[PDB]
Amino acid sequence: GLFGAIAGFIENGWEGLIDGWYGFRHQNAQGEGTAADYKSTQSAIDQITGKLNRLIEKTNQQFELIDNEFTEVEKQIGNVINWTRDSMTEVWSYNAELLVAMENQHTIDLADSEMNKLYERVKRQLRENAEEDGTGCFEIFHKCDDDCMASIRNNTYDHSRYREEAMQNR
Amino acid sequence: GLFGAIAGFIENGWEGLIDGWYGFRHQNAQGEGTAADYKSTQSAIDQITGKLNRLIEKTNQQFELIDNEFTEVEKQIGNVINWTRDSMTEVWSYNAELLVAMENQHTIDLADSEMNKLYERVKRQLRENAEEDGTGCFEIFHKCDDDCMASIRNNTYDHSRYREEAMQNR
Amino acid sequence: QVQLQQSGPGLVKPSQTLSLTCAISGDSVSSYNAVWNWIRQSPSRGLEWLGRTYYRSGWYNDYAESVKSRITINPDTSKNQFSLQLNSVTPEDTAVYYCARSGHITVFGVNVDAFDMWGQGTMVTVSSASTKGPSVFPLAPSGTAALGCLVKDYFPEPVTVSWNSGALTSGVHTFPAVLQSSGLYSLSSVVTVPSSSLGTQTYICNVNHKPSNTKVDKKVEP
Amino acid sequence: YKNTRKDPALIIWGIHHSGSTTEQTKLYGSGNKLITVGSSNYQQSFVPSPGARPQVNGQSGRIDFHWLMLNPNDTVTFSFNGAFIAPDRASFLRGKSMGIQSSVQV
Amino acid sequence: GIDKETMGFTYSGIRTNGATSACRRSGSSFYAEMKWLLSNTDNAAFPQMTKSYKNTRKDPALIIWGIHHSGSTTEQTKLYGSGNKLITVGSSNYQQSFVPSPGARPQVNGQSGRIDFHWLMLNPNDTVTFSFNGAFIAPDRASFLRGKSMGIQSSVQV
Ligand SMILES: *[C@@H]1O[C@H](CO)[C@@H](O[C@@H]2O[C@H](CO)[C@@H](O[C@@H]3O[C@H](CO)[C@@H](O)[C@H](O[C@H]4O[C@H](CO)[C@@H](O)[C@H](O)[C@@H]4O)[C@@H]3O)[C@H](O)[C@H]2NC(C)=O)[C@H](O)[C@H]1NC(C)=O
Ligand SMILES: *[C@@H]1O[C@H](CO)[C@@H](O[C@@H]2O[C@H](CO)[C@@H](O)[C@H](O)[C@H]2NC(C)=O)[C@H](O)[C@H]1NC(C)=O
Ligand SMILES: *[C@@H]1O[C@H](CO)[C@@H](O[C@@H]2O[C@H](CO)[C@@H](O)[C@H](O)[C@H]2NC(C)=O)[C@H](O)[C@H]1NC(C)=O
Ligand SMILES: *[C@@H]1O[C@H](CO)[C@@H](O)[C@H](O)[C@H]1NC(C)=O
Ligand SMILES: *[C@@H]1O[C@H](CO)[C@@H](O)[C@H](O)[C@H]1NC(C)=O
Repeated sequence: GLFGAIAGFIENGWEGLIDGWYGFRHQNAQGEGTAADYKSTQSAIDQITGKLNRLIEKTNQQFELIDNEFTEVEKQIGNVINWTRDSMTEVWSYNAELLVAMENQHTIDLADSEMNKLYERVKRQLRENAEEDGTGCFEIFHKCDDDCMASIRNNTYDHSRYREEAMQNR
Repeated sequence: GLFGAIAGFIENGWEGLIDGWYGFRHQNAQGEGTAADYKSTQSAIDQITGKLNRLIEKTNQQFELIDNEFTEVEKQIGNVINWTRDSMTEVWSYNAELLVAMENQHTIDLADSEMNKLYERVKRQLRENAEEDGTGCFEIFHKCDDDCMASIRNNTYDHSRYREEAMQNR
Repeated sequence: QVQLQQSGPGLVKPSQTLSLTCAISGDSVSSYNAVWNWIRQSPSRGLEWLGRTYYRSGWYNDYAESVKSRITINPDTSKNQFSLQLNSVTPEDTAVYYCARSGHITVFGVNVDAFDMWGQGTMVTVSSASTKGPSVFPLAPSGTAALGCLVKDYFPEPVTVSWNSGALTSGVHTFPAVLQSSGLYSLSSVVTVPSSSLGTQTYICNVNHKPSNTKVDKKVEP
Repeated sequence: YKNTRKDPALIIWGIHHSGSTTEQTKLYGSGNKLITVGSSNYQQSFVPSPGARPQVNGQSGRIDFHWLMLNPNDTVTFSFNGAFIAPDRASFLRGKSMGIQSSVQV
Repeated sequence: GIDKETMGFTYSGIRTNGATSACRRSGSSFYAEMKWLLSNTDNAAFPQMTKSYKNTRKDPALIIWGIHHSGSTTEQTKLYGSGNKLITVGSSNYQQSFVPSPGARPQVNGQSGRIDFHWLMLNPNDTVTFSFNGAFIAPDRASFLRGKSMGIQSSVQV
């Protein structure tokens, strides 16, 4: 990914994360737990869905037969037809290849972007209360129970509540 | 935006910001003030202008009439002409749609990039003197008058001047 | 043609363990493209997800916060089934329990928790009341005739009634049970038939009360 | 024949080429035959050429079929003196369709 | 490329060796694959002729012929006798006729006459019949295509 999160500083994906694209995995006195983030997951889904809406569609132009499979047309005009058709085949094959390559590059970079955005959103939330690990983990200095972890996920987390304890723990 | 600043952590745009694309809004003892940043604004403008220079241009190829609107050509050759023209219409309509979609994606991501670059440039300027809010705001710990705010905008700001006061305020 | 078949007792004493089983056919309990859930329903609480298990190169389980301290859902890969175990039950656990597959149906490979197939349901009653058998009495016909069977004084729900071992369905009405002041249930099953067929056709209601292992047939005649 | 309808008429005719000159005389009498066909839009002539072709459907003779579109309130005139396969009916197009070439069932 | 095979035509009552100074092989000659059919002697009536060739091979045969347009009507009579000449050619697939038109064209390779060459593809086990009565340049050989190639137009060395 262009941003360097997916297949980047985040070592690998979670096969257990079946409910979402992106999620949180925590460690605290109470144990371990994993939860998907739907806002980031939905943003990625909506954008991929948009590409498919664009690519799966009508070319309303209807083309009639201009040659004949049973009784071949004159050879001069027939050769012009075939040359023109083969030229169009070449253009469209090239177009299709480039479209899919371009869209795939963007799709991968897009997913990588959404992962990065979620990470940075969390980093800003708990400023001066935690430090970046480098594996996509935040080491939190104060005690953070399941209600505290769920507040981070929820986005209600209040850093000023735990700042004195966390800051002083450095 | 791909970076997640515009329509991202920055909640919304400023209708009052009429002189620039990107700008600063401050709060200090002296009150509130808004100012546009031209270097970031110009970079975005120059890049959009570049796209338009590319897209608004000459196709020097000149095409003559090959059929006749008043006295219709032979039906076989006429059908070949129409099939070929309609095939070209299909190619160009597809090309135009994809060009504009691709360019628009990039244009939006480009603007989002320039906003992010300006934010990160400021963050680096006042390292250890302020903290990221999360709304695109920097909470500055030391007293920062209009000359101090204008130094940040100008890019002359000297963090070592106010570091003892700001650091100790944590 | 996936089919989820549910078994287990529908009566559990308070403080003891509710144990149910869902047997899968047409798909694998350890399939990458399935998630195996339990959901319950009560006229009060409505529909409530309880928990799940699934395999993705290792077994995972998730449970609803409301039952997390009491609940276990385990796969059996020998019999292609998965179970529900609920410890320390209270009257608030009285409900219909359903097993259900999700994550077969997905948005771009992300389980979106669509429950595409459900089991038939198991009605579970938490009570210290011993089960009782249901008495079955004929409701005799005295050009359309109505006849029926009164299924009286049983506990707990449910009772099932068929006619002529399921050969007669048209015009059959089996009423929802009523709880009597005695604390026992009662219901009737009725059918309308041509009055002419009374002299030739035999009418027998077949009554099943699985909690008491009661299966009774009753001939209904004029 | 005048086309008194609001759309063009498809007009067909045929020129018969017998398998021999003697057959041509037997059918249409001796002499060098001629067929002319003209409209306000169209201008063309036909002289038959009899001669032995290889047998197809048991016949060594051939028919050259020809066609033209006759515009609304225009007239076609057939001036002929033998070897002419005359149209009994004009064709008119009904509306719109699509034609395909296929080897599989509907 | 082309493989060539004889048409198997033999002739009687006419000359088969028409030649011209325009086609030189150390002396007057003619197209190597064709035969210029003439009346036995000068001003003689060419006989009404028919010649047939069946393609007994599994691929189509390329068949060529020529119609001679003399530089004058008198030359046409000298070569093929007087009268209005005719050549018909038909297969199961093909149907066409030819009447010559003599007349003065400007001299090319020293000749005011012209030859119209014509061609058709003869399908496997189909027959072509040439019914002619003068002014006909007959094929000596049929051509068959050998396989596959690419043709280019170039002005530089191999
Ligand atoms: C990437 O995401 C796509 C969705 O966008 C996802 O594709 C889905 O795959 C499943 C198959 O695994 C498709 O489901 C089918 O739905 C039809 C009805 O529409 C059913 O008839 C099919 O049933 C078959 O299998 C049953 C048993 O499982 C049999 O009982 C039955 O007889 C049939 O054999 C089947 O359920 C689904 O349609 C697509 N989705 C779309 C939108 O097409 C894809 O799997 C994802 N990729 C990966 C690798 O996960
Ligand atoms: C134009 O192309 C078509 C094929 O796209 C050619 O027709 C085929 O010819 C092959 C062998 O040469 C036959 O076996 C097939 O039956 C033909 N296919 C179809 C779909 O007709 C055709 O020859 C080409 N036109 C010319 C003038 O060469
Ligand atoms: C090629 O296309 C043109 C139109 O692009 C066809 O001409 C039109 O035909 C409509 C009705 O069929 C007429 O009302 C218009 O006057 C025509 N428009 C123009 C611009 O000429 C034409 O028929 C097509 N060619 C063939 C052979 O069908
Ligand atoms: C976010 O989740 C927590 C769980 O710790 C919950 O108590 C809180 O109410 C949630 N926030 C909102 C706005 O509901
Ligand atoms: C930047 O702006 C300030 C206003 O506070 C001004 O005094 C200073 O001279 C400016 N910097 C430069 C390099 O001019």
